[PDB]
Amino acid sequence: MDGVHDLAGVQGFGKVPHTVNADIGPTFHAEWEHLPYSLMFAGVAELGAFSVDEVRYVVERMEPRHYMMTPYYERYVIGVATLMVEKGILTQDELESLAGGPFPLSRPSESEGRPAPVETTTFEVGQRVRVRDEYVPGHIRMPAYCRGRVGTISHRTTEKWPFPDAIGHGRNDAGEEPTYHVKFAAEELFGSDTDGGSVVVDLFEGYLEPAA
Amino acid sequence: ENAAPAQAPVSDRAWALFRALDGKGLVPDGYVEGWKKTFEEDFSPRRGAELVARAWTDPEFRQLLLTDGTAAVAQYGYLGPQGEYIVAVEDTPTLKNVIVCSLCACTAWPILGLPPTWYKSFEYRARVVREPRKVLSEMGTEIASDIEIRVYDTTAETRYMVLPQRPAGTEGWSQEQLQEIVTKDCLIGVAIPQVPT
Ligand SMILES: [Fe+3]
Ligand SMILES: [Mg+2]
Ligand SMILES: [Mg+2]
Ligand SMILES: [Mg+2]
Repeated sequence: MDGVHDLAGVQGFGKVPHTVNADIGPTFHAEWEHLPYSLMFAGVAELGAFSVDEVRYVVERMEPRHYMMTPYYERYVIGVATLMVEKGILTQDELESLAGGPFPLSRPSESEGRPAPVETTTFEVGQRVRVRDEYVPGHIRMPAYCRGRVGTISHRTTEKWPFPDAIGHGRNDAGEEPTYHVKFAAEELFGSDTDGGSVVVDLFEGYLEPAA
Repeated sequence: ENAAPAQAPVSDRAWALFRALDGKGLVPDGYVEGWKKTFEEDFSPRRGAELVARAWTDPEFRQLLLTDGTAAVAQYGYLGPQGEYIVAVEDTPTLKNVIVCSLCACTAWPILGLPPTWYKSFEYRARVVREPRKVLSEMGTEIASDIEIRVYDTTAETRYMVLPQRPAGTEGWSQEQLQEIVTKDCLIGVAIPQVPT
């Protein structure tokens, strides 16, 4: 999904709000901040109501201005609440009644997702690959900066995982794939307008094709 | 008009989500309290610092950490949520590694700790992939042009830690002494370990 969450490469932001080894304070800066991840784990591991991938996608589905003005942990309160409503566990009415006011949610998905691709290639370290030039309106773990770009395989994982574009929609056809550390030259991704060297993206096999 | 939507205070929303689920019997006794303690007290960059100090003083462990990071971390018992498939990436005299999750905040939680606000910021997520040398410079870390910067974007299930170079002036230090100079920011890659004057 080509949402505002796909931030890598966006220009116009200021300084990162940190200098090295500065005090970051406690893990949680407010008494509620442990709730979004704890209740996410209740949903995934105790209730079996959704996957972690569905949590990433529901946050991507926040209305774009809402995403941009919401602090990180609050986005996950909103996302987990949204999934509880969508899965039929909670109602928005009871959330708003308990909260004492408005509790707007992420927007409905506009894609049913897609299955793990049937035709893929096992790549080896050192091979040249291109990121498939494809547009996916639902969840995908491919940042747009690498779509269509060529890089080299530095690692093939020794484990396999469900394809995000299916499991992030709760589909039954996510299969399993390994992922690949694909190293891109900085100039492949941003031409002359970069000061870096290389970028390594960890890409599911189903996002890749042989280069040429 | 681009205005924000009306919202109840976030604390009220987050506790409403808790109470809605808890009141239905869906949240075990002590469950969110248990996770809070794990997040605060167990998931910690002191673990990644222990791994770095071991690698610096034990060439066999260094090789294992760099070839099978999951197995190396498992010897210490530090595998966990958001830290099951671990890859450690080695800095060298010509290479500086830096980690980000441009799409969200993905981090090797058990051995780096939960990510800090700055790492989750839109500024870091947008900028470090494109201009890591300037971002590090602004953060207080100068990386010379003779060094390639390599940014790892945590887009799948690999969870990374940086193995920084060991600084001069630490020859013969104990693992405990070495651990102290390996900070969270050294494990993420935006800092280089510092030795006191
Ligand atoms: Fe993330
Ligand atoms: Mg975009
Ligand atoms: Mg209403
Ligand atoms: Mg055919």
